[PDB]
Amino acid sequence: VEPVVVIDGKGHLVGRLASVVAKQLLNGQKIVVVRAEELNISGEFFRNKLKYHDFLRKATAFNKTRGPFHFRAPSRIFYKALRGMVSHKTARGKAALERLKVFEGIPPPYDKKKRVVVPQALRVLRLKPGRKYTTLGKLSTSVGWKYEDVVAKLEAKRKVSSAEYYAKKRAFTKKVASANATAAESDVAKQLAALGY
Amino acid sequence: DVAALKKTRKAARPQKLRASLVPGTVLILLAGRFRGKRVVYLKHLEDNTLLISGPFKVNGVPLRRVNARYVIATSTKVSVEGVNVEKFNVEYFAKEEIKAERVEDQKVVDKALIAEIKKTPLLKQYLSASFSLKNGDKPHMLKF
Amino acid sequence: HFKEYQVIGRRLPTESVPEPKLFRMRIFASNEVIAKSRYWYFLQKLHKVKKASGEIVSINQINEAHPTKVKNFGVWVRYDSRSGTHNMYKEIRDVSRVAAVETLYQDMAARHRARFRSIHILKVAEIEKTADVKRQYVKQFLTKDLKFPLPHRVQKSTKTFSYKRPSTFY
Amino acid sequence: FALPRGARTATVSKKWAAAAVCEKWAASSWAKKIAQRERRAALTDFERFQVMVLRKQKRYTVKKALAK
Amino acid sequence: AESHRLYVKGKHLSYQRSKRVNNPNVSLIKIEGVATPQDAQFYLGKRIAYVYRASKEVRGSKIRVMWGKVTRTHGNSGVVRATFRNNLPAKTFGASVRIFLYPSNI
RNA sequence: UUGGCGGAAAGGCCUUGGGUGCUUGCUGGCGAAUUGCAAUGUCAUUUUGCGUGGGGAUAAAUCAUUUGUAUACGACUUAGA
RNA sequence: GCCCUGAAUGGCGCUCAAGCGUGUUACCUAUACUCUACCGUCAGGGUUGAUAUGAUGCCCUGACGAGUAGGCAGG
RNA sequence: AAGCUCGUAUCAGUUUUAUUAAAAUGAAGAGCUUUUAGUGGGCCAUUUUUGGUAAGCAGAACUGGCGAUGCGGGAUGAACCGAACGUAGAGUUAAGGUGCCGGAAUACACGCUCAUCAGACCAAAAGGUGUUAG
RNA sequence: GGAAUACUGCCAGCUGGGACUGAGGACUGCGACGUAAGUCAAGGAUGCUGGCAUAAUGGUUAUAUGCCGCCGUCUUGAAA
Repeated sequence: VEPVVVIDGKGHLVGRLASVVAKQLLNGQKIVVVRAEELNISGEFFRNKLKYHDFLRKATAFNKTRGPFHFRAPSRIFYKALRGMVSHKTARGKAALERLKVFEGIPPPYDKKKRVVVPQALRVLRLKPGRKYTTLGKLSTSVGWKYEDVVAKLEAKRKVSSAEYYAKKRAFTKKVASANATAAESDVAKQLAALGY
Repeated sequence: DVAALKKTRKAARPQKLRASLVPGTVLILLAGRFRGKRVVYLKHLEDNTLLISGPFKVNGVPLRRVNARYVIATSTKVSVEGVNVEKFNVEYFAKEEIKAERVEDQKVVDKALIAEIKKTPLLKQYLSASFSLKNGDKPHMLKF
Repeated sequence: HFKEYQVIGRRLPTESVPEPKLFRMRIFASNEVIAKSRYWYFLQKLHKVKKASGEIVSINQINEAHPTKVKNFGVWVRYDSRSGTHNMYKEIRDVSRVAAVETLYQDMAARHRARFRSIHILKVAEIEKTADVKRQYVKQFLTKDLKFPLPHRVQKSTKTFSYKRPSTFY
Repeated sequence: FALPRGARTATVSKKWAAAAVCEKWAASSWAKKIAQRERRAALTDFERFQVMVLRKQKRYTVKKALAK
Repeated sequence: AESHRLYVKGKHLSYQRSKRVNNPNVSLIKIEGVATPQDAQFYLGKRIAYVYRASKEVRGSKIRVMWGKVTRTHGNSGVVRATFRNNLPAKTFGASVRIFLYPSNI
């Protein structure tokens, strides 16, 4: 329905978000993920942090370079989870992965475009109340990520100047509502209500 | 030597037209030269095709034969009782530049049909607008 | 959805002993066929008469008289497990006996891993008077003007995407 | 609306009618939205076309009012 | 009008298949707006056309079309089985397809 | 054409001014055809060449000589009209 | 009933589970099964005051069809 | 493989009295010679079961799967689950599954667990101010 | 005190939509409708049409896409 879907990873589960996005990728739908650094994983910090180290151990017994290497960026962590859910090493899998983009925060021009969320992957709607959860930001920093401060610092600048845009939009909508409200009850407006509009 | 065919047991019984297809019903063409154009149903022909008119003066659709399966029948019915359509038949469309007789019949049928259309407001405008789907539309939900 | 059946067997009669005791019991089952099998199984555990010499005199469904009144049900259950069968008593608040007994099987399977074949329902009786209920979790619902919310409600989304960032409020 | 615990069908109907919940229910946005969605489904193609004409006419007046 | 589309657009998911073996003779088509098999019942029997562009002009046109029909519903998520005169090349998984409204019965 | 904002991948986003088309906001005058009962019935996207017409700038590296802060052999670092 | 010590899931992955125990509905499939098209084997039956295809021929009906050593028949 | 006799009171890897009649089901595939290629490995599981000391299990025999064997599932896998195969079109299923790879419901209902490699894969009798129902 | 409604089972009840098959090749027969003449959905598809007269669908092959997947003999319980 949307040529390019932008998904906000904040408050989502990596496994649920990755699985949902993975199927869409195989279906030809292009998807972009933003604010990956704010993505969350179930369980308290120790379990998530401990499991990441265990995976790092089995990289390669003899030579890490002649094998896999560990990406510290939160986006790569999500990409690794999504990569395992796609038939990599194949033309269909490789082509599907090319339709996916992941960035920390909301780099432009996506900042000026609407972003959606997946209702069936939100932590609020999936995790039991009162249970502990882990955030990729702390996990990524604990494993050597050196850009958490930069992302947080410039993300506030993203948060700023957006409320101003909404503030102008909110005032503009107020004028539209007043213009629409006064125009209501007219002959055309009254007839429209009959047809449900 | 040649062998004759066995005596087949089949009857070409008249087509059982669907209930939604009634004369004077506003049709929508799904394919062909006038695909998407809104049309008025006039008469059922002998060859199972439907005799239809735009009318021609309104949207330029002339008297044509159209298949019932390539048409969506709406619930908007315009009076067609006053229009005589007995002249048109299968032989009328036997082709092989516009024939003079075709133009004369088109205007005669249009004259009676135009007056009926003029009754309901916006009906003339409605028939002059080609139907097309829009984002979020769902034919199975859209009532017709 | 089980059904309540009444099954009577009378150890098919022999000369000089007409009309035997006609043992009577009530069995809950999904269908008549299942009810008949359970009746034979229970007999062999209590009455040494076997299915070969037994007979089913009649079987009729017992529908709840008033499937609108909310009734507190006291149930005594005997169930088998890794250890010998243990006597058990539970209280269930439900509209009808058939509905109440159904929840017991789910609870037994969850909290005791017991199943239908290993559970023997001894008796189901209504708690006709209040303050006779012993379990705390049943007295919980008897308080006057009992009002409680349903916090953190979740709406099952139909589409795969949502632009509203839905709230769980109720 | 007020109702005694365990009220029978007759009692519920009596209290239901007295409270006029149906009248109050309809006079709300939540109930109105349900009717609006149902109304939009029954709109015939001819009726749908009329909405476009009416909507455009309203747009002209609404936009004409603005910018002044 | 800006829009002239008279067909319902959909995406070809994949062929009917088991875990290992696949059946190219049957294709699975996803129709936009369909959520349950009951809604998909309307689309049964509708003509399915796949449109792709070829550099070499054939018969005066560079556009080539493959025709098919909607056969039966598939799964519980509105998926519908599809068949064509010639099966799809298997390179169009996720590609858009055109589902026409004819033959109509409304 | 005035002015402003956007450096995260800004490569875009907004406003003063007048110019020129449409305006289905409303009412009118003509053409649609023979694509013959449908054939996606051809209406976009990235790249390139040959052509004109109007603009702009109009150089370097290697080999060679030579050299050692280098050099197993390659390779690499110096200097020149 | 479930959890840690009581010694050292296929992957992606998951926690009101996408784990555990039970029940209630929808669906994917095997060369399996139900209907139909074709090749051959068997079995049954028609066949002449014979039809040019010639009775080793022209037909109608039902079932069957895996396979090593080995045997038979047709090419 | 031929012949003979006989289409069937000819029997059956089938169900019950009796001290082998007969009653049900299935079938024309029943009987006598005459002669004639290949065949002597067995493995796994079940059962009667004797023997025994750290152990395991060994061993006598019986009944099934393989041994000559494709197909779907078991992520791959002797001997596991269903299913005994001419070439094709249509539909329903066996076992397995329905978050992606992977075709199918991020279905419903009731409970259950925070595990610092949980859970989905016998040394455990007991310990734990862990949890839940008796 | 009387009505339904739910569940089960029946209809040699009605009514649509979708998917594959069109096998046989002059009548012989079993049936239905009609007073009859005759007709029929009754021992297997018939009735019209639109483009191909630029004559192609299609046949062989290079590549690509979705899935599947070293030989001849001989051991043992298969693999070895």
